[PDB]
Amino acid sequence: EVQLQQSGPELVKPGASMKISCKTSGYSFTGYTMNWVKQSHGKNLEWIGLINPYNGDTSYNQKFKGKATLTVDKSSSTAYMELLSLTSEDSAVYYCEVINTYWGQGTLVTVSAAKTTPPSVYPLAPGSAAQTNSMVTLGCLVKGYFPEPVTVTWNSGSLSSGVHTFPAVLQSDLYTLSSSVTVPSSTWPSETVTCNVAHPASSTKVDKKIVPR
Amino acid sequence: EVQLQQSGPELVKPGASMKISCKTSGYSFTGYTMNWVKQSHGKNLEWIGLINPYNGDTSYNQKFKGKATLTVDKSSSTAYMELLSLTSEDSAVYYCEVINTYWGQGTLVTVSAAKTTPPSVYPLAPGSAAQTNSMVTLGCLVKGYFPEPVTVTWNSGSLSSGVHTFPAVLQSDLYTLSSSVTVPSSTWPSETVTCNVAHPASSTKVDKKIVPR
Amino acid sequence: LKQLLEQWNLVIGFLFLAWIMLLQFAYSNRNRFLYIIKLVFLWLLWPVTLACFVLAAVYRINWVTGGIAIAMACIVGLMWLSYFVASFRLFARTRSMWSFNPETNILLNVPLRGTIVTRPLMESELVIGAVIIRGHLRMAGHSLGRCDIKDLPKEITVATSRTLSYYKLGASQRVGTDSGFAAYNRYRIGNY
Amino acid sequence: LKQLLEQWNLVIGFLFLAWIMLLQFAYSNRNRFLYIIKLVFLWLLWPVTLACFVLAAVYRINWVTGGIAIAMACIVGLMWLSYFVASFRLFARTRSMWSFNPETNILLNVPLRGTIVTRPLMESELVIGAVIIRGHLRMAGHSLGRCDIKDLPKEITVATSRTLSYYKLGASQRVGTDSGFAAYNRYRIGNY
Amino acid sequence: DIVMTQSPASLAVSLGQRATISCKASQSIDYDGDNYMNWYQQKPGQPPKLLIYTTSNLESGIPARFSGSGSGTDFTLNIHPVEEGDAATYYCQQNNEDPYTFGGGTKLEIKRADAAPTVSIFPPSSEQLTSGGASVVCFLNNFYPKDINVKWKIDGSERQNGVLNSWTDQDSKDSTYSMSSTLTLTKDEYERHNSYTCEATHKTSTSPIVKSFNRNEC
Amino acid sequence: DIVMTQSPASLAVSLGQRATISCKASQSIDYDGDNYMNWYQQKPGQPPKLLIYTTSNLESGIPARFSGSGSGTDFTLNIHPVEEGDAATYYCQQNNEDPYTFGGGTKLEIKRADAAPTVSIFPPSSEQLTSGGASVVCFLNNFYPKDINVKWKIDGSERQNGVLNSWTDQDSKDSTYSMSSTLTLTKDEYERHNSYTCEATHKTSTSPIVKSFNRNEC
Repeated sequence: EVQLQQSGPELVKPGASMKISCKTSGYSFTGYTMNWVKQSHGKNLEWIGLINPYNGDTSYNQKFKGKATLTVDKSSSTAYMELLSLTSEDSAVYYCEVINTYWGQGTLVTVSAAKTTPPSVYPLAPGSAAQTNSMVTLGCLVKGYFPEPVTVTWNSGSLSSGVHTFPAVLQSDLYTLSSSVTVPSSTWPSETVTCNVAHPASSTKVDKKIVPR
Repeated sequence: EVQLQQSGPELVKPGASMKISCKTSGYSFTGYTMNWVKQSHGKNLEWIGLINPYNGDTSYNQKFKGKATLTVDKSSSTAYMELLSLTSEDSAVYYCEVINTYWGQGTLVTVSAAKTTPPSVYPLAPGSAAQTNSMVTLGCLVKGYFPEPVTVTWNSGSLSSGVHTFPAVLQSDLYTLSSSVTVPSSTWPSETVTCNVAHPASSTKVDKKIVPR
Repeated sequence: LKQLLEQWNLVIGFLFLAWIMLLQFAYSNRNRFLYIIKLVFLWLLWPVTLACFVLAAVYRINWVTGGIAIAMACIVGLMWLSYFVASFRLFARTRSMWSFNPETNILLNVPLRGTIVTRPLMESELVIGAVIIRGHLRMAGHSLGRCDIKDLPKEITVATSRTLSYYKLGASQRVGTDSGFAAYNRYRIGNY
Repeated sequence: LKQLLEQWNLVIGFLFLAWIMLLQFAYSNRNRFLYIIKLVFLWLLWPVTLACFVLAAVYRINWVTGGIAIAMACIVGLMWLSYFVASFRLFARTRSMWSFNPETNILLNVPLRGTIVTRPLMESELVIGAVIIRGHLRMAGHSLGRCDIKDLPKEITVATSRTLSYYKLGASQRVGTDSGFAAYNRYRIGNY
Repeated sequence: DIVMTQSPASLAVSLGQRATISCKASQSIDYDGDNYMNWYQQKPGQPPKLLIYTTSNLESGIPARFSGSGSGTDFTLNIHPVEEGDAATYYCQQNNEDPYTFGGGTKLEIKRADAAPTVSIFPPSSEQLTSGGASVVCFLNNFYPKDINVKWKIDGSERQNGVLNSWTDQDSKDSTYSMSSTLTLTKDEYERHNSYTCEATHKTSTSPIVKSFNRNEC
Repeated sequence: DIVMTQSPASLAVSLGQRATISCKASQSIDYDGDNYMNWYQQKPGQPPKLLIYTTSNLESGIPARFSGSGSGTDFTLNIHPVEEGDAATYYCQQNNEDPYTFGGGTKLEIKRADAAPTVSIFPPSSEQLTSGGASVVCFLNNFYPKDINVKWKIDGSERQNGVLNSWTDQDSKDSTYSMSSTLTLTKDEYERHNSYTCEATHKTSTSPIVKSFNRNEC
């Protein structure tokens, strides 16, 4: 019914500024207040400020004052947060909420002098495993990408059951993702199984088929 | 918890008058309006009228004017209805209700000049029938009672299931009742089975055990 | 002397002041002792208004003013004459002194604490709400005294000079431990 | 100098008559036009009462009456100052016409039909009830216009000039065709 | 003064299927746009229970599977996921006009798979024979269809006199029925024929179930 | 700047048993006799949702198993019929003052029967070896409890160097854990060693699971 669509992730250097654009729908734009949260690294909720989209009348706490500007555009049913003088402690998942009920999906803000890199896809297969059990495990190593997120699924989202996805490990400022899926042995080599890797930050999309080796 | 406890069954002759009491509890009296309902033929519902327990203002339907009168006893938290000039068509169950959600048990009023007689209890068993299989049927016949409310229980309520109790029938102005219970051979004649027949109208209670003979 | 009319200025000064006080300190009913008094004042605005117009029909300046004063006095008479007709007819059905109020012709009856509490009701509709604040019941602007949510009546009635309505307790909820909320839905209509 | 000067009796006669009409053929806040007029009469009452005491002071029979009439006038006009200060402070926090009224210094704001509807509020409690009759929404004794139950606002606010309270829609129910019931509970308190 | 009726005098509905019961109000009750109508449910041996008030307000404690609506004169009760426990008589009431009349009721039965009866019989007791009378009683248990033809044939002769038949209501746990058929006679007539037979012809087979005993058997 | 704290850092609760989280406030709130306190729930990869508001008003859509109470400066969240789906982080919020604050967050873990890991070892891919370097990947699936010691050996010699370890969150259906261990090798030091072994030591066995492969097998 009520939506709070986010603009998606972005990467900037220290001292930079940005605007987080939230688009809503499903109800009259004005008449409800808007609230912002930071959720900094780790698992800690926090309050940034409140505004009234009808007429302004903003309110901030004493710690975030001067670090952000909260505004509104009534013509597009949107609300904005302007990030000022971003530093290393500002990396976080920012999002909008209305009445402690509806939340946006999260805008990932990364503050770092780092280069965006595409993933290298290295599919895994149980070569010479010589297994006689009614199960075969296959997977895929996705390495060298930056920044987060990277989306990795199987058979374009068709294969989800039996899939174990691990948190990416950060090494030398690049992320490595691990994923493994177990299927019945009757699936191989007869069926086609592919690993689908998408990394929007680098405009990279890869689709690799796994074969016996 | 709102409760309405009625006086119980009564028997009167044609042309007789009588009072039906209804003792209430669980809530303050002189509060909610009391309504009277007559159920006829065991099928149709009807409406007699209402009485306000605080201010003795009554309102009657149409055909019950001069046929029934309503009154209350505030000190005893008891409501009354008085039945006048009772005839053969006045036999019915009379209920008290408060706001259509709380109903009494029902007072059964019989209008008859017939004599009340005690029941005769005759046990049923497959004597010498050599029925030793998994389906052993035990039962009893109760005859010669009047006007209605004979209750038959098996083993003082121990045999709560497997019991088929039939509606009473009438012959020569007297009532009869049959019932039976299905038991395994493991309980017969290994256990004693007693039919508990209670007939309040004749102040009679008979506890009869079945003998396999 | 000139009729020492300064005395009439003092009388109206005090009479007007009474309304300034009542409408600032005796608002929203609340204390039954302020409400019952407020109802007295309004019953003494028909004889005051009338006296003003009648007096002007005696101490006339000209024929036009006299004629107007008389016509206006006549209208004020017809007001007091309805209040009396309406109040007696309501009393005939509901034998309570609450039938003689200068506000409305509808009474609300809510059973509480072993007795029945009666107050004037401004309008009769399908749904009547009820609010409990810190253990006290408020309905249709009136305070009906102390009542816990668990003890809230399962039935209330509304009476007029023509009909009688019965309202059944519907939904209810507890809010903040002591406070709470409920609503009553009309389920039965009677006559007289 | 030998004049009657009694025409003020017609003026006061009509003023009293106006009050009777307002409390008889209006009274209830059924629409904004009648409500606005009533608020004006409740305002003009201030200088009228004041004038009555002043005249007594000017034409005083003796020094006793003079001293009393003056003291009384000082109180009636001492209160008017208050009516103002309080209204000004409310206005300073908000930005609406309704901030100036003789009844209350608290405002209710309910978003409806693309805009926000504002009315004076004499409550400000933990729980606010709402009733919908035949598609119309009524709250706190005021008619807020047309509103179906399916579109009832999930958030309303109350401004007291010192604090700002936010209320959240709780349970609601339909009670026949296009009628129903709802209630709002405080969820948050902010300060000005 | 106001007639109110229900058309579907009897219903038969399988589990999980929708049941509908209609009612028509003769004088179109309407008070300021609101119609009034109350629906009740009654089980054997008990007072009626209120389900719905003012045409659509579901009584607290009543399962959501019960709903209803209407306008002016036409009102309907809808039970969507009909269950095996929904075997009761339903009624209507106005709650608007002076007499507050009731309409007639409708009876809802539950459909089930066919089943044959278990048959057992008893001889006269010693107490009855001592007293000077006699009786033979036949029980039919746990069958579904109600259409059973019970016969009392003695040495080829059908005995119509002295036979009573009592039926139970539909069982609330398994939707089955039971029957009790009793033959009443005097000792002087009992001690004549040697073989006593009870027969029941059912609708799930072409072979009637027969039980019998000999007076000299016990 | 109003500080709130929760007593437990985390809970370990078996199915069907009651779980409790308590919180204390430095301020009594006491607004017109009413205390304020909101409770929130958050899952991995998702924004939080509100469960309880103003100390005791259950949010719509939230099951009655969640019962909030308390007064003054003492607030408690009671979850009675704990189920397998109740695996989330719970938070507090005062919701009374301009500098609105939140609590630290308490993690709820669910107890379940012990289970051995399934161990599967993958050799380096041709693409990585061609480009230069090798990655040996060891997966441990569906085990409990979480505490497993995973070791790596090169030609029988333990090598703790170059090993990355990523852990999953407790599963929402089977309440199990999974682990992925990756060994990164250079291109030159890979071909000089032929035997690669991984060992998983779990609390459910006195005999660690050992899996291995040889470079010349694939």
